[PDB]
Formats: sequence, C-alpha cells, structure tokens
Amino acid sequence: RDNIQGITKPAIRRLARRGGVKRISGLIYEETRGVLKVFLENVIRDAVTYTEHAKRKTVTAMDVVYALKRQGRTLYGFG
Amino acid sequence: RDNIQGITKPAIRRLARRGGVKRISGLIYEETRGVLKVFLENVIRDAVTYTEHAKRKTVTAMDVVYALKRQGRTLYGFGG
Amino acid sequence: LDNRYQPMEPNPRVPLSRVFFASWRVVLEGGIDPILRGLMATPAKLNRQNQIAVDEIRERLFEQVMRIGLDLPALNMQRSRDHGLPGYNAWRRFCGLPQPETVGQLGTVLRNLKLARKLMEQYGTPNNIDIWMGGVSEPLKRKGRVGPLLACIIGTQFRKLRDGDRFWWENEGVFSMQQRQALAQISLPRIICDNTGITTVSKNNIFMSNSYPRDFVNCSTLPALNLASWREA
Amino acid sequence: PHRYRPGTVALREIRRYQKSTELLIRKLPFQRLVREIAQDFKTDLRFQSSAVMALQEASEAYLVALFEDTNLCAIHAKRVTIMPKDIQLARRIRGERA
Amino acid sequence: PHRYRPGTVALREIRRYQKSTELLIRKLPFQRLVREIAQDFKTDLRFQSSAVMALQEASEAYLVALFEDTNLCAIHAKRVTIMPKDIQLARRIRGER
Amino acid sequence: KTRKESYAIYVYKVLKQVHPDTGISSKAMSIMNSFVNDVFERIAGEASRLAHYNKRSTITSREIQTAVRLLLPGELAKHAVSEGTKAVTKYTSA
Amino acid sequence: KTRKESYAIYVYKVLKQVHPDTGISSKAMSIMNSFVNDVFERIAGEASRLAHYNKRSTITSREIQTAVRLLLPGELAKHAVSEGTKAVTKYTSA
Amino acid sequence: RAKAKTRSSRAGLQFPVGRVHRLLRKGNYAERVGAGAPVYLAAVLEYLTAEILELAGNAARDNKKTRIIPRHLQLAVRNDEELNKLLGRVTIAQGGVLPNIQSVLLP
Amino acid sequence: RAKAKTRSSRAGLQFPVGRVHRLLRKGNYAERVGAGAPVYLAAVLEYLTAEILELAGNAARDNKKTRIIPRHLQLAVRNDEELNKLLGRVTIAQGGVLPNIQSVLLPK
DNA sequence: TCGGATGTATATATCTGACACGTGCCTGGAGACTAGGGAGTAATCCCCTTGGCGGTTAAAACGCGGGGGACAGCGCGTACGTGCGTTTAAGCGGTGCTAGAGCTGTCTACGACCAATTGAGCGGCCTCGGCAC
DNA sequence: GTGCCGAGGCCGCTCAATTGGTCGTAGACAGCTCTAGCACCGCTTAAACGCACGTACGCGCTGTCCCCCGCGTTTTAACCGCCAAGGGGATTACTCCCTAGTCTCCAGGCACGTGTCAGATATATACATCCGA
Ligand SMILES: *[C@@H]1O[C@H](CO[C@@H]2O[C@@H](C)[C@@H](O)[C@@H](O)[C@@H]2O)[C@@H](O[C@@H]2O[C@H](CO)[C@@H](O[C@@H]3O[C@H](CO[C@H]4O[C@H](CO)[C@@H](O)[C@H](O)[C@@H]4O)[C@@H](O)[C@H](O[C@H]4O[C@H](CO)[C@@H](O)[C@H](O)[C@@H]4O)[C@@H]3O)[C@H](O)[C@H]2NC(C)=O)[C@H](O)[C@H]1NC(C)=O
Repeated sequence: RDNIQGITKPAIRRLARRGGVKRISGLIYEETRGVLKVFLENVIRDAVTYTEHAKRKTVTAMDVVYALKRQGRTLYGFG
Repeated sequence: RDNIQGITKPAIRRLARRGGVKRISGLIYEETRGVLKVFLENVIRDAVTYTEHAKRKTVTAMDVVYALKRQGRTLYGFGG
Repeated sequence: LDNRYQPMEPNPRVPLSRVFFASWRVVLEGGIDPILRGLMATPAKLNRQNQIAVDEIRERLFEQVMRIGLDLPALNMQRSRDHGLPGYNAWRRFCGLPQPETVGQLGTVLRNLKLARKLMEQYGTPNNIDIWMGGVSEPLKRKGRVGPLLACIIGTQFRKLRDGDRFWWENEGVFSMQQRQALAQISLPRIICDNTGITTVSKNNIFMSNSYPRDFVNCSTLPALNLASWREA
Repeated sequence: PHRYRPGTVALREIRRYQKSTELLIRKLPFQRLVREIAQDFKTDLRFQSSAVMALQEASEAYLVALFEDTNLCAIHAKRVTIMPKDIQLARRIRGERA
Repeated sequence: PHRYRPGTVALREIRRYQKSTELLIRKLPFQRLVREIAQDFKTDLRFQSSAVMALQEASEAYLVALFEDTNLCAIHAKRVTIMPKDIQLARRIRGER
Repeated sequence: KTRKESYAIYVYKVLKQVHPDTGISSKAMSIMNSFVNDVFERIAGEASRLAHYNKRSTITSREIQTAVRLLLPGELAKHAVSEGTKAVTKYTSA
Repeated sequence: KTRKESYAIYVYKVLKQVHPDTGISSKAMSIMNSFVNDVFERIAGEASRLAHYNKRSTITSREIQTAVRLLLPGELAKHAVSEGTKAVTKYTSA
Repeated sequence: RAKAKTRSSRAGLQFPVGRVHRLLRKGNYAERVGAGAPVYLAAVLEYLTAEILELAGNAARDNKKTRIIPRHLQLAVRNDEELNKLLGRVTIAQGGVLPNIQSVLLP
Repeated sequence: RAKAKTRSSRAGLQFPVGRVHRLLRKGNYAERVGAGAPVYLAAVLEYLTAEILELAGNAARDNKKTRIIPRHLQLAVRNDEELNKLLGRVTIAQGGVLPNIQSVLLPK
C-alpha cells in the first residue's frame, strides 16, 4: 500500500505554481509528501475519533469539518 | 508623553540575548518598539473593553488575562 | 407645528413658491421654533426613478423674485455643461464602475428599462448623459440615498476633506483627550433643546426620526455638553 | 524548434493556476491515500464522498499556503529556487514543527 | 590592556540571561508606556499592580519568542546579525502582519 | 424526510435586497450558511463568557454589543454595533 | 473577606504523594491552579461540543473520554483514559 | 387574538429573530436570554451577510457573470482588509487564491 | 442517616468530585451532567497534576533545591514533548526560557 | 601554548519572611427519597457506498538538450561590540489621601413557563434560461 | 449558436413561532467601608548614555557547472457511463433507569494567626575560560 506516491511530482508542481513558486528543487517533492501525510494523519485521526464517538462505521463530511475546526482550520462549504 | 523611548536599547539587547541573538543591527530597536506598541495596543484595548463592560474604572489583572487568552496567549500565574 | 406637534394655524402648510426669500415668515410668524419642529417631525421625499423632483422647484423656483420661474434640474444640468464636466460614462470609468454603451446595458445598470429608453431618446448615448441626471437616475444603495457613482464621488470628497484638514477635531493637538470625550457626547437634538423653546425633541439620529410621538423624547433626558474640561488653570 | 525560456512557461503556469478554482490533485489517488491512512486507526471504515472532497480541499489549501510561506523564505535568502530548508523554516516559524 | 574578542561577551550575556528569570525591562518606564497607551481608550483609568506586571510578563515573553524566530530567519540567510527584514518575515509567517 | 433548517431564505432575501438581478449558486449558499453559523457561534460564545466573568445568568444586548466590539475588527465592529442598536431601538419602539 | 476556592490543597496532597519531601511556593501554586482550571475548561468545552453534535443533552463519561482523546496528545491520552476508567470503575463498584 | 406579527418585521430586519432566540435559548450559552439579544444578533448577522454578499456581487459583475460562485466570495473576502482579518483562519471551498506574483520572480 | 463519605474517597481520588460536579452543572456546558463524568474528569486532572508535579520535583532535585518555583515548572513543561504540545500556547510567569544556543553562533 | 586576567561556581555565615501547621467556623456536599423524560434497545426502510466493467484520452513518466542560478571564493568598507568615563532617574522606603471595589439590604419588573392558534418555511414538483461546451 | 441541467418559482402542511397571563428571582439601586491605588520626597546607585577603536562581518562582483526547465513520445490509469448487492445511516415505538429537585446536617475547606527553616545576600576562595606570547 504505497499511495503517498499517488501525489505525483506534477501535482506538487501545480500546487506550488498556485502558490506563486517559480523554481522548484528536486528534493521538495518528498518533503511535501511527508508534510501532507502528517496533516492528513492528524485530520483523519480526529475525524475517526468523532466517528467512533457517534457509534458509526461511516466517516461523514461533518466529522471532517469538526476535525478541521478543532485545529483552527475552519472550512466553509460542507455544512 | 514619549514613553516608548523608555524601552531603552540595552533592554532590547537583553531581550534579544535571552532569545539567543549574538549580533544586533542598529535598526532593530525601532522595529522592536513598534511591534511592542502594536501588541500592547491590542492587549490593552481588549482589557479596557472588558473593564468597561464591567462598569469599572480599575483595570484588573484578570482583564489582562482574559485579553491575552482572547489573542491566544494564555498566561499562567496571574489571577487564575 | 405648535408645542403639541400639531399643525400650526394659520398657514400650517405653505407652498414652497411662497417661502423663497421670505424672511418675514421667520420674523413676524412665530420665529424658528415651528420651523424646527416641522423639520424634525416631517418625513422627507423619497427619490424614485419615476419621481425625481417636485414641480415647486421645477416650474416655480424663485417665482416671486424673478420675472419667470426657474427649473432647478434644468439649471443643474445647464451648470454641469457650463462647468465643462465630463459625461456619465467618464465618471463611471473614473469610479471604477462598468460603463454601459447600448440601451440594454444602460437598462441593466439602471435596473429600469423604460428610464433607459427615455434617456437614450433624450441624449442618444450614455457618454452624453449629464452627471446629475445619471447620478440621480441610478438605483439607491442599500441603507443609502445616492447611487454608486454619487456615493463614490461624495465619499472621496469627504475623505479628502477629513484627512486633509489639519484642524480636524480628532487630530492630535487640536482638542485635549477630555475635550474630545466631552465633544463626543454632543447631538443636534441637544443643541435644539438648549437654543430654542422646544421641549419635546426627536431621539438619536435626528435625520431618521420623523413621526410624532413615536420617536420623540423629553429634552431633559438628553445629556448636556460638559465644558469643565475647558477651564484653564 | 521554438523553445521558450526556462522561466516563461513557469510564469504562464503561475498565472493560469492562480486564476482557477479546480483541484490540482487527482481524486482517485488522494482517495486511496486517505483510505490507507485511515486504515491505521479503524479497520473496515466507510467514507462519504463529501468527506474525501473536504479533506482534499483542506489539504490543497494548506499546501498552497505552506508553499507561499516557503517562497517568502526562499526570497529572504536571496534565491528563487524552493528548497526543503525553506519548508522546514516556514513550518517552524508557523508553529507546526516547533 | 586586556580586551575580549567581539562575540565572547555576547555569548556570556546569552548564557547569563537564559539562566535568570527576572524581567529585563525597567518597571517604571513600562508602566508609563502602558498608561500612555491606555490613555487613548479611557480617561482616569486606574491600573492594578498585578495588571501592569502581567502585561510586562506577556510582552517580554512575546518579544523573546519573536527574537528567537528572528534569529532563525537571520541564520537561514547565512547571517549571524538580525535585521528588521528577519522580524518582518517572522511576523508574516506567524500571521501577525 | 426530516426538516433541516438553514439561513438560505434569509440570505436570498438579503441578496435580492442588495443585487436584485444577480443570483446565487448552491455552494455559495452552503458557504453563506456556514459563515452565518460560525459568526453566530463566535458572538454567542463571547457573550456567554462575558456573562460568566461578571457572574450574570442573563445574556442581554450589552453582552452581544461587547462581544461584537471584541470580535469584529476595525470599522466592522462600529457599523455592526450601530446596526444592532438601531434594530433594538426600533423593536423596543414597536 | 469572602471565600475564594482553588485547587490548592488538592495539588498539595498530590505533590506530597509524589514527592514527600519537596514543597511548593505561592506563584507555583497559582500556576498549577491556572493549569488545572484551563484543562478543566478545555475538556468540559470539548465534551459539551461533542454532546451538541450528537443531539444529546447529557455529558457522560464517554463524552469526557472522547474529549480527553481529542485534546491530550500521544501517551498522555492513553494514560489519562486508563486512570479515568479505573477511577470510574472503582467508584461504580462501591 | 390580534393578527400575528413576526419579530423581524417589528425590528425591520429580514433575518429570523425568533429562530436566533430559540438557538440562543437551546444552545447552552446562559441560564436566561434577554429579549433584545436576538434582535441585536440578527441585525449583526444581516449586516455581515449583506456586506459580504454586496462585495461578492460586485466581484461577479467585474467578471461579467450573473451568478455568485465561491470564487467571487473568496475574491470579496480576501480583497477586504477587515473581512480578511475576520476570516483569517477560514478556508472557502472552491475559492482559489488571490492572483499575486512576487516581484523578484519577474524577468 | 450514615457516616457521609466523599465521592472522591470512593474513587480513591485526591481531587474533589463534588466540586467538579458543581462546576460542570453551573458552567453552562450541558443541560444534564451524568454521574460518572465528574469522577472521570477529576481522575484526568489528578493524573495530569501528578505528572507535571513529578517532573517539576525532579527538576528541582536536579537544582539541589527543596521548594518548587515557576522556573522548575517551565523546565518540566518544555522538557517533555507531550506536555510542551499540550501547553504550546501558554506563557508561564517567571519561567524564563530553555537554555539553547545555535551551533553556528558558537565560537570556532 | 602559557601567564594573567576576567568571570563565575562554591562552600561558608547570616538574617528573614513566607510556607506550612493549627484552629474556629460556615456552607455546600452528602444521605435519603420522589418524579419524569432521555435515551437504550429493538425493528424497519431505503440510500448511498463499494465493487465491477469497458472505452477515451488526459495526463504522467522518461529521456535529451541547454542555460541560468546556486554556491564557493575574494575584496572592501563600515558599523557594531567592547571598554571607559559621566549622568540620570529606577528603585527602595516611608507618608498621606481618598476613589472606588466590594459587600448588604429592598424591591420590582422581566424572562421562564404554559396553553391555544396559525402561517412560515421546508420538501416536493415543474420550468426555463445562464452557462459549459 | 446549442441545449441542458441547475437556479428559480409554486403548492401542501406541519411544526415552530406568536399571543396572552403569572411567578419568583435576578438584577438594579442606595448606602457604608476600608482596601488599595495614586501622589510627593530623599538617597543611593545601578543602569543608561556618550564616545573612541578596530575588527569581524555584511554586501557586492565573478566564475563553475550542475541542476532544473522545456519539449517530444510512449505508456498508464484517471475519468466517465452503467449495473448490481447490500451494509449501514436514518426514523419510530416502549419503557425503564438515570438524573434533576428537595429537606436535613455535618464535616471538609477557607480565613486568620504564627514561627522557624529553606532561601536570599555578602565573602573569600578555587577554579573555568579566554587571549596574546
Ligand atoms: C484607461 O485608463 C484609465 C485611466 O488610466 C490611468 O492611467 C493609466 C496610464 C494607468 O496608470 C491607470 O492605472 C490609470 O488609472 C482607466 O480607468 C481608471 O480605472 C481605475 C481603476 O478602476 C480608476 O481608479 C479608481 O478611481 C476611483 C477614485 O479614486 C481615485 O481618485 C481619487 C481622487 O482623485 C484619489 O483619491 C484616489 O487615490 C484615486 O486616484 C476609485 O473608485 C477606485 O479606488 C477604489 O476602488 C478600488 C476597486 O474598486 C479599490 O481597490 C481602491 O482601494 C478603492 O476602494 C480607483 O482608484 C481610475 O480613476 C480610472 N481613471 C480614469 C481617468 O477614469 C481604464 O481602465 C483604462 N481602460 C482600459 C480599457 O483598460
């Protein structure tokens, strides 16, 4: 299960271009993959905790929204 | 009324030394004074709002603690 | 209006064409108290795209003191032409607003298509519409009484008059802090209470309260200006 | 053999992707990664489509902001090339790895 | 005529001020500054001693953290001297700008 | 089917007040509803903390006004305070 | 004067249980009281939000456990959950 | 009884005063809630909604669009200093980012 | 009646279960508060206090002092990863800072 | 690479004030009930989640060429740290005044609560034009 | 220019908001009181301020070459349109056990009083460390 490589180098390059980055080093992609993995781990852990507390086997959008809001990353558009 | 100069250059140097700074430029002091004034303005404005809501003329330490907690700077040891 | 805010006999409602340059009404007809009461307790006229200006100022302006009545909107637009002001589209471009070019675009901008046809018939192109006419033909802003172009112009002018004034009351060195706080407690209702014989006066935002006695209070409840901060020792 | 300068197409992409609102990461790989990560906390988990969409939006916004801060850090060091130390410095100052 | 090389006394002061816990800003000037700032919000405002002390502690901690971030920024640029640009970059990244 | 309430009708009414011709999309409605709920929660929590600090069991207009002054930045707080004061005065009159 | 309660004597008992010889000063006691109050407020607020999210009007031990898991990081959450479960089981046994 | 009249109509607003009052009463904020608090809260919410909606409509008009999409909301929020300060830690879905390229990166 | 026993005594706790219950009931947290919530909360608070006090006492012993001052609390908080994460945005009065100097600034 | 010389940690006296213990009191937590409704537990409905398949083609991976920028020297001025002499309010300690924070007693009016009534808004169903193609 | 799918408009209906009265308690108000914040005043004196020097460092210029960008081609799997099963989210009814509420009372916790022992402050010493020689 190696799915962190699913975030390809062109995708990271596109995300950097949206951020105004002109030139990218070759070692940036691994660092970005690690940062994304850490962020997703935290958010998903909080969402799964919220889901278990609700006695459910399905992760809903409200759980993710609450998990993001708990981290000071309020997200608008999903409830 | 120019009390911002009361934060002397040696005091800013001491604060930088506590932060681990070895060499300090000559223009750092004005920037530090401005940053301190902005931070104090925000905190004191929130504290004065808290005091005014309480119909009080004396700013207590608990108002300052509430203001700092509002900015996300919870302070331990003063009040509770 | 009299002390009870009722119509004051005789002549409770006088046509505007009979009050222009008439100081004898101020002198011999009870002074300024009834006039101030009428100003405070009478609704203004709403600006609608089909009701712009009344016929008193449009047909009979300064009728008594002139050989013929004037036309105030016509005078406004003739003065705009005399001053050599640019057209409607130029000022829309100046304020950063879209500039209509056809009758459909003008109707979309004005939100009134029939008014757009009338303006197109009269002028022929939106660039030639006079500044006053285009400004007063625009739909009013929410909680406002001017269009986006007029709001832009007026806001810019008053911002310049405020920031460019050295003796602004909020500017440091003009008034002391205690004097500024004392001046912050003033109100036109309090001035009217102090300087006239009117004892019942509209509440806060005197420019909004217009119906008696729903938005009127007693003159004694208004805080007074404390001049103790002006004492020199 | 018309070849652009090594900086023209980068600026063109910067202007193109700063004017759009789409998602820059393919949906299926991100969904697979999210499921693989969630496998570490609770087995036999089901995901709503809106949950995965919200996770993707949050991750993309976070990465874009981090890359803006990293660009600021790189420009501070008199450079135009984005390097991992810039990312580490930005994360420290933000308070994430601090 | 003995003389220490430039930098030794700086490290000595770093080690001395990172060990003590005393406030590094004079109390009376800071009290005067706090009163001058608070004058803009209310008249005849009275301050408790604990309020001024708490304000001083919070301000000193904030400035120390800001200087740590500034030192990191200056070191990132292959420098040992902090500059106002380092402070501005740190405040931007923190989000205070 | 249960009934889920949201600030969609009121947001649409305000939009028609501001932009009679301009319409809105579904995602924009979702964002508007989330924003309204978030601001409501922030103001209500600040007012509750203000009431708890002063040892009061009642949330009044003063607590809401102080919370608005504390949270909303700059001229936004002043304008919101003026609008709320006008609304409260109008309601008290009627 | 009036009675102002704080977690001072309880903190002293805990310190005596941990370190039977060392003492504590007044400022350290104030800091510990503030820390206890802050953690109490955080956990109680998280439990209240959890109860509101699930449309429940009761704060139970499950809500407190989930709040502890959400706030306390790493091994702190596991150890606190173990201690709380042990205390609840002991209390309900007697 | 007399004909019913909504409290929002009495206050001259369009946001629901009664719904806000019910949410305040059942939201576990205080033991009691005053009669003027819902009116003030509804007025503030309506003012903020009107501000952001007006800015978003202006942004949509600047793009020659008839409808408001999340991109217009993001453009309205991020271009206003006070709204940006209020919604600083808030992510708007499908909002994009403000077009901004650093000067040093230009040729 | 019978000999009254504190609810903390039943749970073997040194923190007040009754006071915590009263604060939960009057804290505007929820309409109803369960019977087992105060015990759990008191246990969690007691564990956290015991851990922080143990670390602070260890730091004070390393400093050959008997009484605990805020400096020891700051050292204990900042020298533990979990406690530092829990108290990242918290300023402890009279705590100072952790002694560190960058390697490049070192004389060489 | 060693002598002086500057700074700092240390073991030893020496006051000292605040932390820990003891005591009286009071008020809130516990004991023993009653009442009611929140939710725990089954049961049922359908919906939206997952797995599968195949066809298009948009995009990712790989390789090659080249240029420009990251990085290492090298120099040069300059400005900041270090030390010394002069000055200035910071701090300490006492003294006096009174402003206001806090507690106590009365009282009233305002929000919670309850019952009856009805219409505002939510879901379902068309319908057409704003916008993606 | 196309058209189609999502925004806009219309109709049940039902539950939530409105209207009309009562109760009691939370909050407003007047009064006393006695902390505690504010305002002089003198003396050290520690710290701030001013200044000269020189040396280490910030900044600019130059050359390398290697690492990253741009483009063509092939492969890959993302993406999209249907199809099916079914696990599980969501709703409904019964009831029972858990929690709110109340009178009694008594003991744990808080305010006050105090003394002595950890701790702050000199002092001479022994090193710890740094800089030419
Ligand atoms: C053709 O050019 C037109 C003029 O171009 C000018 O000259 C060229 C060479 C460029 O330098 C260009 O930038 C110059 O503007 C151009 O029309 C211009 O459009 C701009 C942008 O819309 C207008 O500026 C706006 O003006 C008003 C008023 O503010 C101004 O005037 C007052 C008084 O003089 C000053 O105090 C101000 O500082 C300004 O000078 C405002 O509506 C607005 O500012 C507010 O609005 C914007 C967004 O709405 C906010 O960002 C701001 O913060 C403010 O809230 C702008 O400043 C400019 O007036 C207008 N010029 C003229 C002469 O009409 C046009 O677009 C070009 N045509 C094409 C097809 O490109």
